[PDB]
Amino acid sequence: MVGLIWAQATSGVIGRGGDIPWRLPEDQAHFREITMGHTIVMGRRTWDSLPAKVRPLPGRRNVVLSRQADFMASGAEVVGSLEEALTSPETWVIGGGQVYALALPYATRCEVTEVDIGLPREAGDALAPVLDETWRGETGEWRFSRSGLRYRLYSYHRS
Ligand SMILES: NC(=O)c1ccc[n+]([C@@H]2O[C@H](COP(=O)([O-])OP(=O)(O)OC[C@H]3O[C@@H](n4cnc5c(N)ncnc54)[C@H](OP(=O)(O)O)[C@@H]3O)[C@@H](O)[C@H]2O)c1
Ligand SMILES: O=C(O)c1cccc(CN2CCCCC2)c1
Ligand SMILES: [Co+2]
Ligand SMILES: [Co+2]
Repeated sequence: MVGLIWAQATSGVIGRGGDIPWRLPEDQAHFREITMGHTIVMGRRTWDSLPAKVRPLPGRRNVVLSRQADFMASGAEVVGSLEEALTSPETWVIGGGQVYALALPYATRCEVTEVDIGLPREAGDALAPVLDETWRGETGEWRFSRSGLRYRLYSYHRS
């Protein structure tokens, strides 16, 4: 089971300036519950985006993808191809835009949070992958976050 997990604005934006341009604490709790115990795979920019206090993410096998042969990630395995990163019964690809694009052909599930903010796509933004017809989705109810934002969860699958 290779899965992808991300949160996006309706427009598809997931990242900007090395950060996520919103906060949604219920989504972090959801992210932790889905990924905990498993292997997590991330691009080097996403690893750099985690504050040192939170990296590696606890209780998970952290794997970082870089083309730098000598890249060091204290607390994580570093691999040179996505295919080398995928492990064991369950791996979650946790970002960012480049690594989601690379991992989608190997993915069976996507767990997606849609954040209802009118955040327009800007040049240089990291974007979520677009899911074609092979994906089947189940739509959750809209909810309101402690942060003030409206959001809903999608669970996508394919066989
Ligand atoms: N759910 C979310 O909303 C969410 C989740 C995670 C991240 N983000 C955001 O996403 C943004 C970062 O996404 P990104 O797309 O800019 O960078 P990224 O995908 O996180 O990492 C990009 C890096 O991965 C490595 N890489 C890419 N293709 C590779 C390949 N084929 N083989 C080996 N290594 C490869 C390179 O690292 P080297 O340059 O070291 O070779 C490349 O610079 C940030 O803003 C972050 O906050 C959002
Ligand atoms: O699971 C956790 O414990 C945790 C800790 C810090 C942040 C997050 C949310 N995500 C994680 C991967 C993309 C960047 C932001 C989760
Ligand atoms: Co699990
Ligand atoms: Co299945």
